Amino acid sequence: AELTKITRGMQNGAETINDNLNKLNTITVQKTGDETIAGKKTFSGDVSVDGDFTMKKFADSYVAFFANKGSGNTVTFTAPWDCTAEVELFYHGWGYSGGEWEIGITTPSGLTQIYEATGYTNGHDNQAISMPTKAIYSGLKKGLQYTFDIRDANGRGGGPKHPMMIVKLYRN
Amino acid sequence: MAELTKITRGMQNGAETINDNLNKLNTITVQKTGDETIAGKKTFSGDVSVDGDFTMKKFADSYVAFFANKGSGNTVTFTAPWDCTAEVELFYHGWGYSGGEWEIGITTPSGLTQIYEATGYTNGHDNQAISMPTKAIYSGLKKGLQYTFDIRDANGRGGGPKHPMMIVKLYRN
Amino acid sequence: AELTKITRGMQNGAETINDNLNKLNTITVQKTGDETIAGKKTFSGDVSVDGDFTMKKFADSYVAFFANKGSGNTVTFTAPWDCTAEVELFYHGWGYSGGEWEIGITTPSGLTQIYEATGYTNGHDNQAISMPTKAIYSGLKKGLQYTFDIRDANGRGGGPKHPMMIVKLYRN
Amino acid sequence: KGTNAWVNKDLGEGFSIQPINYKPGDKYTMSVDVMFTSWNVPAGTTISAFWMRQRYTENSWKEICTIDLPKDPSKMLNQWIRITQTSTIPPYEDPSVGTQAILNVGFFGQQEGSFTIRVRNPKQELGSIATPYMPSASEVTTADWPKFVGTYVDTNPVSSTVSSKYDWDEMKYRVYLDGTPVGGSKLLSFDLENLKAGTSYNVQVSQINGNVESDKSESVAFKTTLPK
Repeated sequence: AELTKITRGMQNGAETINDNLNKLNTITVQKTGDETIAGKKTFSGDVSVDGDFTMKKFADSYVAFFANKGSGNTVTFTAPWDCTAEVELFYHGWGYSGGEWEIGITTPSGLTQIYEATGYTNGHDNQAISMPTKAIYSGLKKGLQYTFDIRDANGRGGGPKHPMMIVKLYRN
Repeated sequence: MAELTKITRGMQNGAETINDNLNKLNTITVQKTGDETIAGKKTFSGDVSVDGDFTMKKFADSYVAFFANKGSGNTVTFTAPWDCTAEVELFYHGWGYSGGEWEIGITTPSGLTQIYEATGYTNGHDNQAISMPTKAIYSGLKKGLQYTFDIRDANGRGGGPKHPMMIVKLYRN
Repeated sequence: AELTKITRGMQNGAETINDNLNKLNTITVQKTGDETIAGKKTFSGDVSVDGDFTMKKFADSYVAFFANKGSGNTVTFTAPWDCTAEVELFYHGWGYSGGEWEIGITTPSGLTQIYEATGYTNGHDNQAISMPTKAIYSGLKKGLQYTFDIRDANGRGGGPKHPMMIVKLYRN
Repeated sequence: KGTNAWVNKDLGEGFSIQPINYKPGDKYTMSVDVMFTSWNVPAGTTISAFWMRQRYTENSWKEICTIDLPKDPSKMLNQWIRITQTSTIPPYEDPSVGTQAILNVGFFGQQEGSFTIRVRNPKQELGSIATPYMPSASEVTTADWPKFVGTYVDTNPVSSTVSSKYDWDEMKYRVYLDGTPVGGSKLLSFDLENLKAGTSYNVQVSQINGNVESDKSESVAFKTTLPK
């Protein structure tokens, strides 16, 4: 705010003081009443909203989805910001000459796999049955390119059909 | 907002009224330092960033929405609560016509863009229903507009469904 | 903010008024321009952000992942903050002596199961096939401990293999 | 420049003090030199609300202090026109009613209208007389004030408008009544005129010595008598 200087000997002292008090009163954010605040407001410390909090484009600036269109086996992406990843591989298959096959997701260097749910299949030779696999990854960093693949836990692979890996990114 | 008493030339307690106006402004204003409590509906025109610990009440009520069909589980019909991004999962179980191939997905309503799709494939085991879940992500959902996500078929013939359930997550935009 | 008192007959009245006006102008948060605000700011009423809302560590502060490592059938956890749960049980199995088996997730006392997608299996005796189950739970409270198990809807259980229950927690 | 439009330029930053400080009923006089270097206003196009005005805004729109500008200076182009107007401060509005200061013109009709105007020495002063151009109190220097005083006596109550009728001396003193200068003299005496009855006044004098002004003297207080 641009206030007019109050000096000894000035003319229009009362009005300039009045205008300055009025300027300050109308430009300042106050501890009461409904208001509208313009400008980029950066808060250093903690902020708490007891009432109803409302924001624009939440899903765009916090949730990011990256999946491989042409293969669905390996997803390669440049992280938009710091985040937590939720990798799901929608696989369908059979174990080599029937029987056991367990699939998961590889943990890239610099990432920590919090939890893992492996996808198991048995019997039904040369027929592909649902076997989805899921894992949660923490410490994904801005600009750093990451690659999540299909890892094998136990058993042999017979052959995949219609695979699709989806990556959810909960911004940190 | 604050109620200041006018400063005029010739007024009686000029010094004392200036002091009271300065004191009023000093105690009612939000300042760039210290812990404070701010009353009233505060609408910010520009960008807002919180470096410290941001606390908001009821985040899941405010930003997430779950809609699913109870009585059928194949067709979810809902009126969007706010501008969102949809994450549709259809928990299907079935078999292909007289055994063999059957691939299922989810239909893209007009005005929506299907970002990614993971189809649900099944083979053999005639007149026995095996897990075959399907998932797809949809963008450009608008406040108060009614949408309908169904079961689409990609490749093969449908034999018969059993225990289907479609769940829709809505991440507010 | 410490303002210097304006009194009747004071020697540097003009100079002190200017000073106090200048102090107020530089220390106050205003309805215009880009600024940086320090201190814990508690808002009693509603708050709306029309512009871009930047959040430090959103992921950790609004999302929580709890899963059982050693068993994968029963997840037991203390709710960090009042929330909404999204329980997925990545099960694989077969019905007793072949045939039907339908699995779900138990609703703890004080919780409301919004929606439920049960996991069905048929035939393929002593061979475990994918049968994932999902359910959404509302009214989770800060500090109280919860336990989500495997419930049976219809049919007999033959035997499980590679189970893993994951619990997403959206703060509310 | 405009077509079926009001065109304005904000003058708000050129007014020392906000118009809600002026007491209702007081007079203020506006004076300005104006020149039109180009006037392209066609047949169908009409000029309206052409002025420099301080006024109330939403709901009211009532003028506080204004000056009309020439509605058709096409036959007087490239000439300095001096325009003066005394305005009476209107009564205060609701506190919710705001103010503004603008240079406005309205071009209405089929074709676009435009002009180019030069504005020299704009002035607003308290009073009913457009006195010689002076800068503001915050910008005024010793040099800006009259240097010579002229006097003559015994004639009719009204004063001559011919410089030669007066006896011209270089002023050696400046007389300040209530902080503002009201004249001066070569002599060690000055007559304070046009005062109001039963009111207190303060006077202080300074010495002039060719654009070198002394600090002001110690003030002296007096009160005009009350009439019967």
